[PDB]
Amino acid sequence: TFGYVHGVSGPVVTACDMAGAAMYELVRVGHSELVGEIIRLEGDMATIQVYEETSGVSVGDPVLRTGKPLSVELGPGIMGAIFDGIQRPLSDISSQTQSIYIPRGVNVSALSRDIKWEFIPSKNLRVGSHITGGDIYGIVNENSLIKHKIMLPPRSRGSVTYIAPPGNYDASDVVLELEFEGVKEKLSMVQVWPVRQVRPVTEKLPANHPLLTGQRVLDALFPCVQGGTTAIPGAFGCGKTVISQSLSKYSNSDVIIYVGCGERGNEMSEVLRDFPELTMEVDGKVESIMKRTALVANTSNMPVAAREASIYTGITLSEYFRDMGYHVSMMADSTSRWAEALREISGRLAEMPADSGYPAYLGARLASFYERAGRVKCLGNPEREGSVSIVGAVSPPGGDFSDPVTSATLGIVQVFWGLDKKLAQRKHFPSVNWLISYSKYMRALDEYYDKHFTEFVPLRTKAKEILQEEEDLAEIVQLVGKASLAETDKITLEVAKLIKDDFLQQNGYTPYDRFCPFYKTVGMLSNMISFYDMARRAVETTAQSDNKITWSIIREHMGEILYKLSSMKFKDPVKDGEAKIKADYAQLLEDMQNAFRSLE
Amino acid sequence: GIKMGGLTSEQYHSQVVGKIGYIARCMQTIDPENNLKKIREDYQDVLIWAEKNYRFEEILEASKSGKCPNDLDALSRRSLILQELLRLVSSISPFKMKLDLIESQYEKMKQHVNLWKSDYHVKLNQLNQLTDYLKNAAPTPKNNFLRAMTSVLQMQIAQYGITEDNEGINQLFKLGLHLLAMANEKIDEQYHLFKGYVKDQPEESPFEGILP
Amino acid sequence: YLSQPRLTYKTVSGVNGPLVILDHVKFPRYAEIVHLTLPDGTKRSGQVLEVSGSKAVVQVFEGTSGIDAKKTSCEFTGDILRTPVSEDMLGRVFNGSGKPIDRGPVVLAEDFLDIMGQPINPQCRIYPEEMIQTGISAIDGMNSIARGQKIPIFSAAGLPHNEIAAQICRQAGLVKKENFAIVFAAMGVNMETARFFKSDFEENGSMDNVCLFLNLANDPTIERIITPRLALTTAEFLAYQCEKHVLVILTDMSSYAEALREVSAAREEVPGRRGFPGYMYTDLATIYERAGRVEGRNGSITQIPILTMPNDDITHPIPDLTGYITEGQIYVDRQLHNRQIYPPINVLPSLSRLMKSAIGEGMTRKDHADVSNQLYACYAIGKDVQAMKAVVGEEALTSDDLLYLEFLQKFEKNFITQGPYENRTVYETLDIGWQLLRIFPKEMLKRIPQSTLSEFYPR
Amino acid sequence: YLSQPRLTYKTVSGVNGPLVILDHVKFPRYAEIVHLTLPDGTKRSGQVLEVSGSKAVVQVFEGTSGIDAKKTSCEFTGDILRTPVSEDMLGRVFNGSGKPIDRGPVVLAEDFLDIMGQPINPQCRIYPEEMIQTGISAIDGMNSIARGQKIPIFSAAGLPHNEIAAQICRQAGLVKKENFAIVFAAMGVNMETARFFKSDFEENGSMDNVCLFLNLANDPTIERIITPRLALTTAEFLAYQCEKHVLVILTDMSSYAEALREVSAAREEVPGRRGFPGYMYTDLATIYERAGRVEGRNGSITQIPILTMPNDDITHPIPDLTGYITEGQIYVDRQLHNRQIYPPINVLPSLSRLMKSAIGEGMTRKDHADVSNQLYACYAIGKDVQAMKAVVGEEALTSDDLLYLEFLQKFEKNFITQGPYENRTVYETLDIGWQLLRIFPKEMLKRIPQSTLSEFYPR
Amino acid sequence: QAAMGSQGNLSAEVEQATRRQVQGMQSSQQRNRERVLTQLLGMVCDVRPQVHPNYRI
Amino acid sequence: FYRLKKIQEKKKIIKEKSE
Amino acid sequence: EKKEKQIEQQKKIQMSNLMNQARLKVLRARDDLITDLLNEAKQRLSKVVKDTTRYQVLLDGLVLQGLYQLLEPRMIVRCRKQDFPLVKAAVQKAIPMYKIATKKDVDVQIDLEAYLPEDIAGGVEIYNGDRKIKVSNTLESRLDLIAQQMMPEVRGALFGANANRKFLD
Amino acid sequence: KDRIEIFPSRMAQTIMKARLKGAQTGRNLLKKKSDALTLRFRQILKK
Repeated sequence: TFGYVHGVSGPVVTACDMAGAAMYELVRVGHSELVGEIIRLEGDMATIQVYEETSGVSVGDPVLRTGKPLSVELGPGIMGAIFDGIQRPLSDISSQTQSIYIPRGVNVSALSRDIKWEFIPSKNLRVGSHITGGDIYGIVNENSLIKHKIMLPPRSRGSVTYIAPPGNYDASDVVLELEFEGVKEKLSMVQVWPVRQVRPVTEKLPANHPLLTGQRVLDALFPCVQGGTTAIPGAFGCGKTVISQSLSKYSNSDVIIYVGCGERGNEMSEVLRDFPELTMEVDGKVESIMKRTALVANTSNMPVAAREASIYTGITLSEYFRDMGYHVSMMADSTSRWAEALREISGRLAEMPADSGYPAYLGARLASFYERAGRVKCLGNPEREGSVSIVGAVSPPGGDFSDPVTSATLGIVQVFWGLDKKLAQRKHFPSVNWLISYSKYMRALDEYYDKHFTEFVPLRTKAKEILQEEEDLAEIVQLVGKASLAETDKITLEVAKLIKDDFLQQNGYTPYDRFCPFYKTVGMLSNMISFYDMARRAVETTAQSDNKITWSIIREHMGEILYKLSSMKFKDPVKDGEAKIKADYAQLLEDMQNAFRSLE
Repeated sequence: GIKMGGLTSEQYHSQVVGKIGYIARCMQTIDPENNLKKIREDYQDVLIWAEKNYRFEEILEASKSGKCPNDLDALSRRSLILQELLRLVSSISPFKMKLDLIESQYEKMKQHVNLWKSDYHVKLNQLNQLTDYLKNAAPTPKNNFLRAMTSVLQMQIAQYGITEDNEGINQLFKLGLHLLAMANEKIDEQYHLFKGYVKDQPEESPFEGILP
Repeated sequence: YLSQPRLTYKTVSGVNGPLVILDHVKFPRYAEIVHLTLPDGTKRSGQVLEVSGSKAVVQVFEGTSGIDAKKTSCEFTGDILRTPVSEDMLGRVFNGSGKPIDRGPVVLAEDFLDIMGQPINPQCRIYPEEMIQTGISAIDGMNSIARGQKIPIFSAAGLPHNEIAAQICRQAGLVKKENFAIVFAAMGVNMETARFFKSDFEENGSMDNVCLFLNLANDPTIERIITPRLALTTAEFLAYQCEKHVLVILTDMSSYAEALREVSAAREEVPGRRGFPGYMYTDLATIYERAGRVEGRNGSITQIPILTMPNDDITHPIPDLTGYITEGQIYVDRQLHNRQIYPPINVLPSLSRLMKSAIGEGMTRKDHADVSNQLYACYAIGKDVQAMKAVVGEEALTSDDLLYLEFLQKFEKNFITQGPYENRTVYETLDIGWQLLRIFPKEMLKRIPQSTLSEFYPR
Repeated sequence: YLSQPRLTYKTVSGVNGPLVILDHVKFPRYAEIVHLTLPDGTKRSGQVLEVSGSKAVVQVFEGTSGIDAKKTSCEFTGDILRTPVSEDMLGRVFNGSGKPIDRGPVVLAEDFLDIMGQPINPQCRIYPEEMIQTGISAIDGMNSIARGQKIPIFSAAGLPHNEIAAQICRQAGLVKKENFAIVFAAMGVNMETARFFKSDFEENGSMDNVCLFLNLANDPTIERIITPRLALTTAEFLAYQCEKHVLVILTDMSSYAEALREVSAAREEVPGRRGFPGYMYTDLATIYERAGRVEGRNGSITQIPILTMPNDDITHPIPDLTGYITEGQIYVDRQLHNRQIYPPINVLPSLSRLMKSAIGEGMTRKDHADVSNQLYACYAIGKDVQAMKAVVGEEALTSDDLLYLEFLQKFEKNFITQGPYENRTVYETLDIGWQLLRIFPKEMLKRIPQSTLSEFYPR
Repeated sequence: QAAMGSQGNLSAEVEQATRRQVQGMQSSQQRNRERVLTQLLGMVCDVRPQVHPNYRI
Repeated sequence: FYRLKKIQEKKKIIKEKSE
Repeated sequence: EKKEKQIEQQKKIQMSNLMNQARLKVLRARDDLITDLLNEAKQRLSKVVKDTTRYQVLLDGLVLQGLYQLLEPRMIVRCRKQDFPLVKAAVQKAIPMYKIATKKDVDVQIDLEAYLPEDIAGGVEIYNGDRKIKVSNTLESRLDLIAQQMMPEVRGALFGANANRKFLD
Repeated sequence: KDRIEIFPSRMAQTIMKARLKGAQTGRNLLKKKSDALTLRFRQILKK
């Protein structure tokens, strides 16, 4: 299984006596076991792309051939760990060496083999039964949150010949044995899957269930759905932290994966430092987010193969849990950083460049990336379902949208949560641009909204109409000063402000506003829009002659109603239950209608 | 590359063999005494392949040749219904359900257009959330209240089922889940919440004969 | 037929990108298909794009990941990719490789046709002289569609070009006052887009006359440059051997161009613009020109090669080279979409190169050509007036300019705006044209002769 | 240690520009260091760039003139370039190769480190906290440097980027609300400037805490590439092994980038964007990212790369690729220089992303953040008012506008203008800020909370 | 409810026409199956060895 | 870039022929 | 009314779905008929192989045919052991002819260690010297090789010609 | 018309960037002139 190094021209190593090798196989070059891949082959010689520095590699050094191509190791212990872009545990490398550096040629198994995991068989299987790919034959108890379900690896099937009894097993033992056509396969708790291969599913389903984030903006106006794909701009002043924390802390997904592609060292530290300190209430207990999270960390000075592969390593980990029936939410910190890594590799391979210097296949790679997300029907007899969402960020050089990476991304993702810096400078958070942002899942979610809430859809339609009109009136206001202006337009302007202030704006550093349940979000909007309609009618039905209602009359007459509307965001769901908050909102609705009634 | 749905030729027929073996396992697991005659008949075409040693390969050939009911979508729906029935009786395992109610609940599921998205499915998911939590729970007022309330909930489901909507069971679901999500630090609220249940329950001794 | 046994080789010389190079091959044939098996049993196929002596270069469709050098087993079929075709392919769903994906059987061939096809003898090609009624005023009036014409929709990411194509599939008839077999090549698209069309075809009740070819974003990029040929090859069978009128729709042709560009880079071919092969035009003509009627046979092929314009750049090689080959374009834009106008079809940069013969006396109404030309003049001028007024202000305009702003405003909301299910006749479209033209006095309608104005304008 | 006798070869296959191609070399290593002896007794150094079997290809550091293919001998060391490091080398001046040029002894090593090193394991990276004051108000009270960030100085050619760099070396240190060192590397520096750095550092007593590397414009271009690696190799030893804080200043990275392009050409690599290697991105990250804080140790490394913008275009790959992977920018302007302002740093386009953590109570002073934000707004407004004055005149201005003009004039004269030998600590810089802010009445200082104003504003 | 009944019974008809079509197809091919086997088998049994047309010398 | 790539490939081809 | 039209649309989709599945069902049945024929052909070929007086003649052709396709100086003939006496004769009578048709001396050996699977109906496979080039001329390979090309004629022969096809281009 | 029609070059790129900066400065300076006139206009109209 060994060959020899024939020569080194830099990061490219030529091997000889390596006839039995496949393209995009893996090799460990030299006595330090440098990680690389075989790209070009000719005769019994192979051209190896080495990820790490090749200094010191000699002619005649050994090359160890590894049968599996670039793959992700999947099994118990994946949760709570931080990995390199090519699946190297950074928390073990720094702890098994006492070093601060990643050793050159470091060879630490992705999942430690010194942990005795608590494994319980399904208790439904027997020796002699039939099992197929995707079937679950036992569960490992990792922590209080996520059960780590052990599936039969895809592309395997047969008759069960041995089932391990319940007990403590490590990742190097044998848990299940199966025989197919006389061939016996011994399986442990860990499966290996090529990172560039898409894990099969029974069927790909439409995404209909909302992604229940905790923000009023980026939900009511711009919905995301479980299994959907969105993009978020990543600029210093955009306030992207709000989405990252809100999505990772309170989301209705089961597993969070955060993927770095190749960011600044200090930025990777900020993510690695923040995440372990995040908590959420679960069963009344406060649990660390890292018990249901996995993170892949890549800085700009990591091997380019890892920075390019990081994005696919993340989604492979995501699909692994998708196949368990979990809802997984993956964030790519910067897909622009990935695209940069990809261009570098194309350059190293002396490929002809295309648009703005990027590889000709940039679009094909992004399209196949996002296509892997979605709600699916899982493999295996348990007839379980799950999904993967992608909320990858884009950060093109210069902030322009002409860069092929951002342009291609926007043509692929169905939701764009366009953020702005001006809003952050104004201290308005979340920093959502509103006019640029869009969601193309509004139709897909109409069935859910109609079934469970009914009035939500006309409310979000009116809300966008009010906000857009507020923008449309901007030129009239600038040239007029609200003097030569219709009273109906004054309602639009002042109510639109009310919406911007006491609905779309949310203060995540307050205990009452940490998370806004949907029923509260629609409650708040319903009363504001109901006010809008009542104010429009109060003016319009009396605007003929003699005795008319104006905004000055409405504002002065029922100022307590405008105050009560602004106060609605303070209804803390932790102390005031669903019935109490709805009851108080119902009282405002009645008081509001009566306030206008007193004017007619 | 026949790529039937998300599966290739070999994977498609492998998943069919798996689902058939699974139904046979579920049927013997749910009804080891073969009492549920009407339900078994609905699966005879897949149970006829059970209790034979095909070493996977001979039943796999039967699927490729077309001797088995190898329609993947029909098996998916029919398998889901059976395992959802297993969840119904399994999640209330401390209590026995009447055979007539098991068949009644089965028929109501079989008639459903899309069982996965039904209120029946959701109610079972909430029940399993509450019964899985208690599997490894420390003694404490909250967990004693949830355990006592869960035993009543399981007792009632064993008698009424889930598809036959009942205000009593629905109210108990809400109270149990609301307690479960309640902060562990707060004692007075969970005490008042439990006491509310005990005094509002129509009977005088809600737990007498339910728990030890 | 080919009676001699095919040879199997384990003589792979080396692998370089997507190309597997074999040596020691007996009498290599150019553009023959090779089937290869990987050490793990995976089967893949490719085509010989070059032969030299005992060597041959095979481009593998599925890809070259996992291809070995010692254990790889290849066999040469001995012919070119000739594909099975039959009439009963309508109602079937295939992948981009020509295999069924609807759980039905493989194709029970009536014959085998060369995927490369043959050029139609221009002496027997018959000029199109029949109009298709699309029901869309923006098309039927100012850019008519002939039966056998090639008209792509130039669009941009996020615009409803899929809805327009779907609409055309249902309400496309004739103006002779008819069931088209539709072949839909879904390449480089996501599941939801392919499911959108498949569902719409069933909703329309026409699925028994629809043949689908799917090659999704997660499918190999090399198969994406045979899918159009598979669709068109089937269309040729139906149209020219079974005299069935066929409508062939190719989804974002830009995924074809990108798949082609990748192959061009891999083979180090001479680039033209934006990295695309210098022969991109010739390759596109091979795909596009498989259209039109043939004298003496009652079939036809009509194409709608919809394509996405990268960054809305109308001069990008993809729309540019297409514009040179096809008989014009429908072209949608964002300026109409951003105002909730559907269909968002912008007539100004559009044209139909067969319109001059498919309209007028004996075809639709004798004033058709005159109405269209004047509407183009009025629409373009209204746009010119906005370009001026944006700087000089409304007070700088005279009555001669305000008329074009009134026309432009009424034109877009009355003529272009319709809705996904608004099916207008060609005669209704012209009547609407006149209603807009009657905004101006006769003297300003300078593209229309008085021999037409005197009859139609007074009404 | 190896303790293996070295092999010296007299077998030379040929010589091609800077490269010498050897033959019959036993188990050669890539990046191996060798020494050449010419017929005249002259010795040269070189490094092996390619080893294809027994055909080792070595790039000679010095010129290859005088080398034959018959007598020149090549001694192999059996190892790669490893730099002797110690604490004692601080206070020494070295050339690009690591040799002393200050008439002192060769470094008596405490260890040998591979100058390429390894990336720092992100799991042990600590987010930047405290501040390292530079002594220059324009970059202490406006865009301070956090103890662990990497913030570049972008300048056009001809601006005094070297004079500021020298001033930072003389003045920089800890806030002091003995463990601070500076490592300074100049790449491609001309003789007149190299003297400036050496003499200015020695004369002002700063040398005790400076490790100076000078790579002159006429020095080997390959040595210019390792120079920044030797500087960081020392910085890593001093910072992480000797528990101290190291400021690393890499001057004229643009000259490095040009040397890198030369090495790429030597390898016959096809140039990438604007002639630069396709791997320029990772090469800059390899240098830049060897900095920051680490868990469990009290040392730190910061960087201030200094880059000349070709044609003063920030879009150029050199400042673009740098800024894309650094945290903010200082940005030296030309208008301020032509107006005879020193330092000529423009505060409006500059940014320090870590300033939010660098400053505040317990690190500098309570009011630091508030003074910076208000000064920035006041300068931005003053520039806006100045633009207005040029159009409407002085008589058209109101009192508030005049206050902003007074601030603008005194801000540049008192706060930004400093002189090369006046060291303004962070507390003096803030006090100067307040002197300018007290121009305005309290009600116009909208960005400073009333609590801050009541504490600091009066007196 | 009337529609569901009417729509449910339609498949029985689709199924009845399909069953007839399948039996008719089987009946038809039974008249040629033997002739086709003879023709196909003869083509297999007749080897016809040949040297590649481009073989030189 | 295209021309330079072909130049580098032609040089490699010439070198192989000389060996 | 609009929902009813959608309810009618739902009814038509169910009918559309039913007709599409019926079409696929009958198509699958048609493919089973083609498979039964091909499996019968395999059994008929086996019966022919059992007849020494025709199988030896078949082998004579099969061995020589493969030799012309490889045109190698060294041949290895692989067969199932049961048929070795006849393959031996097929080679002996094939070489005098090969040396005349190609004017090239070929060293043809039979592999006595490696054999074809016992479940192969009959025929031989021939390898070149280094076993990198092989020709497969067994009965199963020939049946599919021809049957896949003759299928258009079988389609008509069993089920009738397509009345809608007028031209053969 | 649509472009200034200067042949593509690095020199043209530099000129266009300088020309763009000039145009942007002129836009802002004239906008400030307009705003000053508008206030007085509104000042004088108020008077």
